[PDB]
Amino acid sequence: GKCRGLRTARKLRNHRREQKWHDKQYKKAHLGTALKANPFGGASHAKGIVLEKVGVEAKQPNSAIRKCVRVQLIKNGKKITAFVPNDGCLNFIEENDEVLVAGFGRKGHAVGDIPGVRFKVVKVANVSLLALYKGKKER
Amino acid sequence: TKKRRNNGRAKKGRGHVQPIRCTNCARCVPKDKAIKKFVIRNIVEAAAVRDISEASVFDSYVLPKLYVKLHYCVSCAIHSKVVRNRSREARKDRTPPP
Amino acid sequence: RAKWRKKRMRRLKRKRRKMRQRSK
Amino acid sequence: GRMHAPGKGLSQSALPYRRSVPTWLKLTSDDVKEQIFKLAKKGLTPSQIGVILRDSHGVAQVRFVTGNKILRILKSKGLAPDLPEDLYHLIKKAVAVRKHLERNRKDKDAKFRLILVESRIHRLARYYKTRRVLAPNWKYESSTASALV
Amino acid sequence: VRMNVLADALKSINNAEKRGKRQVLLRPCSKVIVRFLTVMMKHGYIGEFEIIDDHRAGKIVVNLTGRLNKCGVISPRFDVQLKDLEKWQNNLLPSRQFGFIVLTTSAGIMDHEEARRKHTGGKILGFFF
RNA sequence: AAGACGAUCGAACUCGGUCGUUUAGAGGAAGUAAAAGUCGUAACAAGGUUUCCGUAGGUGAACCUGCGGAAGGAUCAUUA
RNA sequence: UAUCAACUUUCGAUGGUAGGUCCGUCGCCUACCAUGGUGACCACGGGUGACGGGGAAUCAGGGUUCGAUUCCGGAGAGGGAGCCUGAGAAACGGCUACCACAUCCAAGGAAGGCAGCAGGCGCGCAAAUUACCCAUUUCCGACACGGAGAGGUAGUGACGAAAAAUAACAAUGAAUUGGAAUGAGUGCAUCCCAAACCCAUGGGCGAGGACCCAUUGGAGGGCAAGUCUGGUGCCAGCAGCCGCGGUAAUUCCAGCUCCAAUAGCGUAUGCUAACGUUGCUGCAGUUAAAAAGCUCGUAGUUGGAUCUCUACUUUGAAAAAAUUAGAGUGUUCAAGGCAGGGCCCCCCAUUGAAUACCCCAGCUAGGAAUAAUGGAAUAGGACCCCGGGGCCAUGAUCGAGAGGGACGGCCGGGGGCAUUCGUAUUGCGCCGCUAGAGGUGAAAUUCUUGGACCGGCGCAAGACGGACCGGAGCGAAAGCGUUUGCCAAGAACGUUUUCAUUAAUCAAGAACGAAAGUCGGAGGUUCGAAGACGAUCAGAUACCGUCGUAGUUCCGACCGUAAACGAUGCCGACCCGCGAUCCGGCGGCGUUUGACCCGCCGGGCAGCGUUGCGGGAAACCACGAGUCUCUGGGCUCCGGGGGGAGUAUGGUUGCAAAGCUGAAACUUAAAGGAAUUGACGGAAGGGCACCACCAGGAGUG
Ligand SMILES: [Zn+2]
Repeated sequence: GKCRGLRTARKLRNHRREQKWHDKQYKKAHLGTALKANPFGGASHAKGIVLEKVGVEAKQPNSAIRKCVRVQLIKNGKKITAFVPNDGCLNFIEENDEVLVAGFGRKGHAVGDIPGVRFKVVKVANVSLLALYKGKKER
Repeated sequence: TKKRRNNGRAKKGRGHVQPIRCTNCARCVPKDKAIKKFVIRNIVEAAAVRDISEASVFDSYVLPKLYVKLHYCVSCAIHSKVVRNRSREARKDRTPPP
Repeated sequence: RAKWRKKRMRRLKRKRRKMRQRSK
Repeated sequence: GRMHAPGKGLSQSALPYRRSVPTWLKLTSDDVKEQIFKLAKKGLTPSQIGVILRDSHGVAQVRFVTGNKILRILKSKGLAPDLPEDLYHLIKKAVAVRKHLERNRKDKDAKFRLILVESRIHRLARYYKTRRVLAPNWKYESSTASALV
Repeated sequence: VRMNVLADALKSINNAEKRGKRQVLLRPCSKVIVRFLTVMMKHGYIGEFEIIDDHRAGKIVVNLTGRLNKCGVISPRFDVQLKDLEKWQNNLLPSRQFGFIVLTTSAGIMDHEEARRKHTGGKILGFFF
């Protein structure tokens, strides 16, 4: 059990500090890993250049083709697979364009039936993808 | 889930017992966990005691008995219908069947 | 079975040391 | 329970409430001290002296007939041994076990008991050094202990 | 071994109370226990008790009135100031209307209300309600 | 005033050592995902050889076998 | 942060002495000596997307996180180093060098430092005018006068915070009607302000779809809000999660409608509460992730009762403001400000511009409970007398249903050594008879007229210790069963014996530790990994059978692993009942030559009734898994969704096999615990029909 001694503040402080590393949520934010492997490097959004136009298939029991894009970031040159959210917005995307990608819902976790996509496109050609979908800023 | 309070054997305050071997399969089973069955039967079955009595050279000769100590493992004791499964509450009865 | 998965890992990391000790 | 073994047995003495000598005990304080001195000279530990006085002389408690305990009576006169009786018997046992352990080499039970006894020797001697009963340089050596018993 | 004999005293009382007993025997006697049982008795939680005095630690036999819900100790025995006393009342006492926290101050072993009137703090022994 | 023997502070360069962090690699060997493929049926009903555990060997594969142990067994019980 | 356990000390590390040097103290430095100094209470080394603090965010209480940022202190002006002047600098809007970078050039040379205010480039998800004035705030100077990108005022600005329009009021059954009401805006005066700008005060324009139009996300559930309509048809797409789309979609694409907040709102990533899923308050470890195999052992933590009935606690002193809390006060209210109120050239309201908090440590004055600690024991100990005397009640708390030790009679498959015996098993010898014998579901391999199997006689070898043998004993566990002897040890009980707290649990350490395995010898009966062969099968390197190597046994030395299990750490307290059992002790009435019978006490292995006074998700638990929201006896180890994975790497140990220590990228929405119902079983028991069978009749194919 616990040591309730009046001079056990050192034993309690050392035990609690060590057991916090067995927490998955704590060891992820207080280590070099999970941040060096993070392509964004701890940022909210990121800009990149579109390399290809790949379509990943949704996992079971779903059946569809997710319109994704192979993007290479600028600040570190890493290759990520963003997601073009809305309907037909992949046509607004052209290869070798400047797109502002961001996270996808869950932090560093694949959202929905998409196999390994954990990012999504926010802007393209320095204009927002949402305005292109609503008939504004025709680009 | 724990099926038996005695863990299917009779060992209280010990760490290891001498393992004995079964009779019809020769499997190493602990001495306390084995299902023992002391069968005491005459050498001559009831179908031939009369024929031996007529062929006996004595006047009053009691036929001997055959003392056989049988040790059955749990697998063979159930297969040979020596023991059977019982209800969850009927398992606690330790009195042998009359 | 779980005891054979442990037996494979023992035989897997045993040959890993062979191909690692031979390169030194 | 015990210190180096399991068991919660309570087998000890139960001293009475009356801290007074009975009326049928005519031995005065001087007579009891003379009996202790005669028994202490012939090599009887304070534990053994109190047993004889209790079972043959009716002295239920030497602490009641006199004003001091048996060891303090010997310490005042100067008949107390160099090392205490309890520490002497622990070393006596360790030498007997070690002498048995050097002949019988593969008795892991005796080797296990030798660690238990030597652990009690070091903690009992540590208490005596704090009470200044033993010199600070005192140390139990497994080789030179046989000459102390 | 037997440490904090006050805990073994209040645990024996709390158990014997829930069993419906009328008298409980406490094996080790102490002045800290008597000062604790006196505060519980002055507020009408326990009756009279005879301090059985043998030539040893001594035993106590306490009468029970059926009015006690639970009596316990605070094992680390923290140092309670006059400002932090309000925090201990909310956590330990089941209501602001009854229940007491027996403290140990320089003026003697007493409850928390008397420590407020005498304007003094100290260490905390336990509670009863 | 230039200039110069010398002692101290000491930048900097070069070549070693050490520490920390990115990265290429024939070939080798795993994990995971997609598993809508092939072979067998190891496990779950005594899963058709009860399951398992430690150790060791063997075998296309799951696995098989020897030794001791466990019931989380398929027996809380078998009669002088 | 231990995957950093020893570090410092030739070449100053710790100290001593003499001196040098400095404004002055000092290994600050030099010279001679000393061998020290720090560390498990974490030194040293490494990491920091570390300037410290006043503070900030969020909070029921505790806490968690943040603090480059206007206040204080420190540090640096591209990187280091050196110096000049001066009261003050190791200054860079001073200087001299080298390094990097860079400017002009008649190619000889010269010159440079925006982490100052604007501005440019680069970098990025990410951050404003190459503006005005020294009028306010203050500073500097020979000075009332000069200067100040310090500062102030505008510009940019949805970082945010406060106030607050987008209508109000009446008849008639609505882009119907009707007159009223001030703003937005727009100019013109005044005010404002160094000039301007903004606000405010007026008057002139200024609303009827008061066209002077409110967006941003949703409408299956969580979660307030459509069985609407059209389109698409597992496509396109939606969806944080569960899911939706498979031609009649409340979830997609749109129309209409509705809901929520509102000049805002959605999203992404951090952070806090949610989270009692890091649990000091306040979590768990039988079966869901979990107590080391076991014991010993120092640091550490925690320690019985007992005497007048320096930690703690209280007070005071001291403390930068701002911030926070908070008193007063109608900036039109408010965020805020520290000002301003009342009377006919003043006066009154001492006009106000409070007060609280400021951990810990240090300082001060009280209290004396609780927790440590010291005092007289080989006394010259305290007081006197005045080296000898006098004197004190002359000075030792209790022995714990704490512990150690002793002693007494016992008890036990406890351990070591030696000895004895027992039948079996295999082999061998002789004799008898005889042709099969072995084995299997059935057979075969194998062994057989050179005599197998079977009977009798007795010889050798190595294992093993059946039955008795038990929900019995002992041991710290692993483990332990023939007789007898020897050696040492142990629990319990008994005691009016002794010591007098010596204790409990315990990091890094240490002993022991089944089976298998490794090394060197001895041995090798049975069994038997591997292997060979004979079956079985679609195949069968398996299950079955016949032979059989390493092993299995002993000695010495390693490995330190198990479903090492009660899947339940150790010590202590309280807490139900009953009948047995083993050991010691006590008492009682007989029977039998100690045995047996009936109770009591202590300890131990367990059981039943508890329908458990209680606990828990059940199952189940009185060797507690009870006395935890009415949450606190002490302590150690240890768990944090499932996989990757006990894997990679590093350290360490080992002859090796491997042990201990031990991640991450990535992947996943479940995995799992207990119980219920049903289905199923080459599981058991009990029953029923020719759409089943036995015995048969007709056939059919
Ligand atoms: Zn069997």
